[PDB]
Amino acid sequence: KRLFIIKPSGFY
Amino acid sequence: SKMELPDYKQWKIEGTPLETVQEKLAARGLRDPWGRNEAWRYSGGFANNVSFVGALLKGFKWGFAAFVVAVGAEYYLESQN
Amino acid sequence: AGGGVHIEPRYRQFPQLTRSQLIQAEFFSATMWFWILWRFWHDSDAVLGHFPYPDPSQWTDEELGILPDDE
Amino acid sequence: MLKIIIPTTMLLPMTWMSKHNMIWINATVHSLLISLISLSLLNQLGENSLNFSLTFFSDSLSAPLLVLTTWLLPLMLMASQSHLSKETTTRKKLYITMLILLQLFLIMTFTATELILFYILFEATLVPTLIIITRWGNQTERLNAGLYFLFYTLAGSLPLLVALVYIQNTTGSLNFLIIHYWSHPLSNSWSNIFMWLACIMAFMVKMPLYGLHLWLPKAHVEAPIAGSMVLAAVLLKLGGYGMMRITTILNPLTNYMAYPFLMLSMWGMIMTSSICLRQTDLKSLIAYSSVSHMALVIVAIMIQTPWSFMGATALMIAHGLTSSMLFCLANTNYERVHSRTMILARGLQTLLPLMATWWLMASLTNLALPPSINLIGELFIITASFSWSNITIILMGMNMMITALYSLYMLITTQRGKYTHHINNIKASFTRENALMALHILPLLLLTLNPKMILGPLY
Amino acid sequence: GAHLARRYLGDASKEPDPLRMPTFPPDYGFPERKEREMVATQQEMNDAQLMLQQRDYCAHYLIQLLKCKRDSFPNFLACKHEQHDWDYCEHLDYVKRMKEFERERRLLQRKKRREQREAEMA
Amino acid sequence: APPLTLEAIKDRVLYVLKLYDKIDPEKLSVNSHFMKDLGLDSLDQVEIIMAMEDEFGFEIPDIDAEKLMCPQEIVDYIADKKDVYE
Amino acid sequence: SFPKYKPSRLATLPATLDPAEYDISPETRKAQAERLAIRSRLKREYLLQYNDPNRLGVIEDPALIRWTYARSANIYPNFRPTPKTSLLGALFGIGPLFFWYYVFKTDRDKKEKLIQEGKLDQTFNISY
Amino acid sequence: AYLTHQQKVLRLYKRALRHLESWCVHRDKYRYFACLMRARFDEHKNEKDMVKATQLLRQAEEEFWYGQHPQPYIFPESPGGTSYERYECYKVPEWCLDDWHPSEKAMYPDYFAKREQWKRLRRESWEREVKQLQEETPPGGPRTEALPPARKEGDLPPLWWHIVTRPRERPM
Amino acid sequence: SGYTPDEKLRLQQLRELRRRWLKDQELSPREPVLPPRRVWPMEQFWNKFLQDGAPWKNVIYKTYRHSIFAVTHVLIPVWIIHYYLKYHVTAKPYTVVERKPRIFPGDTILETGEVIPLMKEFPDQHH
Amino acid sequence: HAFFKAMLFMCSGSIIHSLNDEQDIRKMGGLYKAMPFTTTALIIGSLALTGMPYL
Amino acid sequence: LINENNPLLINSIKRLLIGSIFAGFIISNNIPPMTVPNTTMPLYMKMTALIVTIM
Ligand SMILES: CCCCCCCCCCCCCCCCCC(=O)O[C@@H](COC(=O)CCCCCCCCCCCCCCC)COP(=O)(O)OC[C@H](O)CO
Repeated sequence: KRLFIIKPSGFY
Repeated sequence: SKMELPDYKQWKIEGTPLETVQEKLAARGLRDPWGRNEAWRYSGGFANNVSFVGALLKGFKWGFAAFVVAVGAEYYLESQN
Repeated sequence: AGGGVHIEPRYRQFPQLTRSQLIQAEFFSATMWFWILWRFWHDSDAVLGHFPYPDPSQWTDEELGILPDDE
Repeated sequence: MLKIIIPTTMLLPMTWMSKHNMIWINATVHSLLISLISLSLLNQLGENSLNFSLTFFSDSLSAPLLVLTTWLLPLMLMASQSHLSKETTTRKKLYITMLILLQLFLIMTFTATELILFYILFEATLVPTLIIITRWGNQTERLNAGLYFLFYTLAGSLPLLVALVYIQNTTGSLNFLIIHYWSHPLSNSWSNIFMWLACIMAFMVKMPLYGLHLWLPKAHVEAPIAGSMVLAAVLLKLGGYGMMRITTILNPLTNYMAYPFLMLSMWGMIMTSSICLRQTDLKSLIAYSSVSHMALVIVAIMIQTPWSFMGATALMIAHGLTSSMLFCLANTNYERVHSRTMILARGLQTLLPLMATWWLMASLTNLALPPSINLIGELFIITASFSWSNITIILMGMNMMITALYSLYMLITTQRGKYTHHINNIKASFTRENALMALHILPLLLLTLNPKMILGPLY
Repeated sequence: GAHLARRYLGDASKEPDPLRMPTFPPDYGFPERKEREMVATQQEMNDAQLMLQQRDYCAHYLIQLLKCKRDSFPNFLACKHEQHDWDYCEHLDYVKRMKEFERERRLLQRKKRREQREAEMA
Repeated sequence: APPLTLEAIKDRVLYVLKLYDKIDPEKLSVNSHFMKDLGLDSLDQVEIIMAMEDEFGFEIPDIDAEKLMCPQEIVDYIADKKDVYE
Repeated sequence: SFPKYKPSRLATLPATLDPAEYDISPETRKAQAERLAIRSRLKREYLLQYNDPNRLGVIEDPALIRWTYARSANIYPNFRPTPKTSLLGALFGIGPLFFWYYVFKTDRDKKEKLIQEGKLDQTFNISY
Repeated sequence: AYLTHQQKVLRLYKRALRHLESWCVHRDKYRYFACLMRARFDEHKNEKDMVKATQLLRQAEEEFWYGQHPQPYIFPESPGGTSYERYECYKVPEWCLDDWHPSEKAMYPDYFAKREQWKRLRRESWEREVKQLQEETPPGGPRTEALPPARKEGDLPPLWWHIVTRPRERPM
Repeated sequence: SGYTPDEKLRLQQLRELRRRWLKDQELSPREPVLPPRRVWPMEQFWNKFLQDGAPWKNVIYKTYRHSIFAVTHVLIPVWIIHYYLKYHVTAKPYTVVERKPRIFPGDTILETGEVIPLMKEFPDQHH
Repeated sequence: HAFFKAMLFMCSGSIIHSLNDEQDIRKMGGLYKAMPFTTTALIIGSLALTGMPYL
Repeated sequence: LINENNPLLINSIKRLLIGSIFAGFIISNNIPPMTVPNTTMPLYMKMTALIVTIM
C-alpha cells in the first residue's frame, strides 16, 4: 500500500 | 500469497531433541508445556545442521577437485619443458 | 514489500533459496580452498620454515675460536 | 578616513526623514553600501600604517575590525525587525538612531590616531548601548544588568584617564606613531606598576577576564538581540584593540607584571568553559563561551610575541562573527518559545531542518574546527604560548577539550533529540532569519581562503 | 631461546648481555681473522635509494633484486631465485650472528671456570 | 516486511494457544478468557505473553501484560502497538 | 548466598533490593496512595491544556521556571558566608591560581636560567 | 499504585525467565530449565503466612541480582534495545503540517480535506468531552490517572486527540 | 485481573478512532498531485528511444550514461588539473618535487648516455 | 585489515537486516544453510582474520 | 524473512571476497622488498603464528 507521510514544510 | 500457516499436525516433540528433556522432566515429575513451540526449530530443513569443523571445510570436495587437475596441468607443463 | 517478491517468507519453515545464491556460495568457498593449498604446493617453504635453524651446541670450538683451558 | 564617517553619520538623517515603513529598507541598503566602502579600506601597505591625517589613521589591525563593524551594521537591523514591529515609528527610528550612532563611534575609535582621541569615544560607545540594554531590553533584571555593565567599565576606564593625561604631561604627545617611535624602557619603580596597572585595567574590564567578568552574563542575556551582537562581536574587542596599541610603552614591565593576569586568564578559561558545560540559559551559555575565547586572547596579547599577536587578531574577528551568529541562533529560537531555558524546546531539527544546519556550522566554527579562522587563532596562540612555557599546553588543550563538550551540548539538547510535545507554535522559519544566518557564516568561510587579511600588522 | 631462562632463572653472569657483546677482542680467540669484504661501494648502494637498515653486507643481493623487479613488471612472479638468493645471504649473515653470540658466550663461561681454576689453587 | 495485518495476527495468535498443550485445540475461541473457562492459571498467563513476545518480536510492558487477558484482547493490544489497521 | 550488592552515590541500590517497600506498613501504603492522586492532579490539567484545540502556545511548567530561578538568581539572596562556603571559595579560588603561578614561575625560572648560561638549544628556533 | 505481592511475583517470574533465556540460549536448555524453574515456583503455593511469602522473596531476587546475566536479552525495539526510538527522528507531530504552504497543501487535497473533518470533529468534541469530565470528576482532584470513557452515545472519549492522532510507530 | 468494562469500552473507542485515523492517513491513486515539470529536448528523445525495451537499446544506454559521466566527471576535471599543474604549479620552483629515479648498477641513463659500472663479482654464495 | 574486517560488518549486516534487524548473537543459529553466501563470506573473513596461511 | 538474493548485497560482498582471497599475495609480491626479512627461525616459534590460533 501507500500512506501519507508527515513532514515539516520545506517550501520556505 | 496470504502466508498460509501450516496446519498444526507436524511439529510435535518426538525425534526433535526436546523430548529427551521431556522424559527428564517426567523423571523429575513434570510435563513440558511448550515442546511443540521449539519443534519447528528442530524439524524440517532446519534439522541436521552441519558440525563446526564441517563449516570451515565447506567446498573442500570441489577445492580438492580443482587441485588435482591443477597439479596435472603444471606437472605436464614442467615435463614438456 | 509489494506482492511479487521472489523470497516470499514462511512461518516456522525453512526459507526458500535460489540456485544463484548457492552457486555463488560454494564456488568462493571452494576457490578459497583452491587458493590456500595451491600456494601451499608452490610456497610450502615459507610457512614450513624453508631454511633450517642450526643448533649452536653441536658446533665445536675451532670455528668459535675458543682456546683450551690451559692458556 | 572621511569616506566612511560622513556616509555613516549622513545615514542618520535618512532614517529620521525616511517614509513611515521604509526605515528598515533604506537603512539596510546603505549600511551594506557602507560595508562595501569599508572593505575598500581593507587594503594595507607593507609596514607603514595607512595614515590619513592627524585625526585618523588605519593599520593592518584596525582595518579588519573596521570592516567587521560596518559589516555588522545591517545585521542588527535584520535581526531586530521582528520584536520591534509593534512599536511607534519614532521609537523604531530612535532604535535605528542608536545603532548607527553606536556604529559611528566604533569607526572613530578604531581609526583614532591619538590615545586620548581613542579614549574619548572609548567610553562614548557606552551611552548608546546603555540605552539599548535598558529601554528595549526584554526582561526585568536588565536594569541591574545595565548598571553592572556601565559601572564596571567606568571603574576601569577612569584610571586610564588619569594615566593617559600623565603620559601627555611627561612624554609630550600621545599620537600612536609618536609613542611607538619614542618608546622608552619603563622602569621597575613601584610607581610604574601602578602606571602599568592603570594603563591595562581599563581594557581588562571590557574584555571579560575571570573575576572582572560578571557583567557579561548580565550584559548579554537581558540585552535585546541587536544589543547582544554589538556588545559581544565588537564591544568586547575595544579592550583588545587598546592592548595591542597601548602595550608599546609597557615593556619590559609587561614581562614581570603579566603573571597574575596570565594565571587568572588561563585558569579562568577552564573555569568559565566549565560553566558553559552546565548552563541552564542558552544565551548565558553563549555569553560564558565568549569569556573563554576572550580570556584566550588575554594570554595571547599579554605574552607579547609576534605569533601571539597574529593569532589574537585571528580570534579577534572569528569569535566576534561566531558569537553574533550564536546569539542570532538563540534569538531566532527565543520568540517562538518565549523562554530562554535550553531544555524548553528540544528536538528542533525534526521541526526546522535548515536551522539544524545553521546551528551546525555555527557550533563547528566555535569548535575551532580547522581550517576555520577560529582554529587559526587558537592554534597560533597555543604555539606562541607553548614557546613561552611548555606547561601551558596542559591548560591550553584542556580548554579545547572542554570547548568540544559544551559546544555540541547545546546542539544535542536543542537540535537533536525528541521534539517537545506540548509546544505547537513553532512555525516554519522566516527566510529573513535564514538569510541573516548565511550573512554570518558565509563570510567566515570566505575569510578562510585569505587569513592574511585579518592576521594583522604583525603579519 | 633457552638462554633467557639460563640468564634470569639461572645466574645472569653466564649469559652475554645483548647490549654488551662483543666484549673480548676479535683477534683474541681468532688468529688471523678475515674481514667482511664488501662488494657494492657506498655510491651504488646510495643511489639505489637503499634504506639504512638494509644497507648491510647482503644488500648486494637486494639491489639486483630491484633490477629484476624492474624488468619483471608487470609480472610479479619473477625474481624467485634472486629473492631466495637474498634470503639465503641473510641466512649466512644471520648464522654468523649467533656464532658470535656463542663465541662470547662460550668464552665468558670459559673465563669463569679458568678464573676459578687460577684462583682456587692459592 | 509485508504489512502484518490483524487477520494474520489472530492466525498466529491462536496458533500458539492451540500449541500450548495446557489449552488443547478444540475449545479455543477468539475471546476465550483464560482462567474463566480454559482454567489457565494466572501464573502461566505471565508466561504466555512472553510466548507472544517472541512470536511477534517486541516487549509487552507489565502494566498491561497482567491486563493482556483474552486472545481477542491479545490481538487488540497487538494491533495498536504496531498501528495495525488495514 | 553470594555476597550482597553494596550501593554507591554513582551506582545506587536498585528498588528490587530495597528493604522499605518489602516491609510495607498499614501507613506507608496509604502514603503511596495520594502520590498517584497528585500525579493525576498534575497530569489531568496538563492534558487539558495539551489537548485544548484553542490552545496555541507553550504549557509553561511552574516547576521548570522554579528550577531556573533557583539555579540562576535565588543563590546570593539565600547565600550566607560561612566557614564551609568561605573555605571552599578560597580553596577553589586563589588556590588553583597561586598553584599555577608557582608551577609557571619555577618553569620559567628554569627556562631563562638555561638559556642565560647557554645550556639550552634553539638552533632552528626562529619563529618564536 | 499498590504494587501488591502477586504482581511482584509475576514481575519476578517474567523477568527471571528472560534472564534465564539469556543464559541457556539453546532452546532445549531454556525449555528444560524453565520447567524446573517453573516447578520450584508453584510447589510453594500454600502459605497463609504472607509475611513468610515475603521472606521467601528476600533471598529470591538477591540470588537473581547475583544470577542476573550482565547482558540480558532485549528485543531491540524495547528500552535498552538496539532499535530504541531509532525511527523517532522521522516521526513529526501532525500540527506542524498545518504550517504547510498552500501549494504543498494543494499537493494532497483529499487528505487535507480529511484533516478538516478531524479538525472539525475535535472542536465540538472537546467541549462535549471536557463537559463530561467535570460532571464526573471525583472530589478532591483526580485520584487515578486512568481516564473515563465516553459514557453517552456519539461523544468521543475525553482527551482522545493525541492518543488517536499519535504518529505511527514506523513513520519513514 | 481483564480491564474494567468502562476502560474496556474506552480502549474500544480508542481503537476505533485510531483505526479510522490510521485509515485517514492513507493516500489516493491520484495523490500526490505534482505540477507540470520542465523537460528538455534530450531526455524524452532517450525515453522514446528506450520505449522499445529490448537489450539493444539498454546496452548503449548504460554506456551513454557512462559516457557523459566519464567526460563531465573524469575527462574534464583531469583536463583542468593538468593545465593547472603544467603551467601554474610547475611554473613555480620546488612545487612538484620528484624523487631521483633510483638507478641500479649496470643501468644506463638516457640524458647523458653513459652506463654506470656493473657490480663487482659476488663471492659466489649458492644454496 | 581493510579487506576482511570491512567484510565482517555487512556480512553481519546481511544477517541483521534479513533477520529483522536483530543484533543479539543469541537469536541466530542454523543460518549456515539459510544464507549460504553470507555464511560462506563470514568463514573466509574469519579465517583471514585468524591468519590462515596464503590468504 | 531470511533473504540475500538482492544483487546489491551479493555483488558488494563478492567484490571484496575476490579481494580478500588473494589480497596479500599481490601486495607483497608487488611492493619492493623494503623491510629486512628475518630468515633463521627455530621452527618451534615460527609455528607459533599457527599454533596459538589452532590451540
Ligand atoms: C576600583 C578600584 C580601581 C580598579 C583597578 C584600577 C587599576 C589599579 C590601580 C589604579 C591606579 C590609579 C592611579 C594611577 C594614575 C596614573 C599613574 C601614573 O602615571 O604613574 C604614577 C604613579 O604614581 C602614583 O602615586 C600613582 C597612584 C598610585 C596608587 C595610589 C592611588 C590610586 C589607588 C586609590 C584610588 C583608586 C582606588 C579606588 C578608591 C575608591 C607616576 O608618578 P610618580 O609617583 O612616579 O611621580 C613622580 C614621583 O615619584 C612623585 O610623583
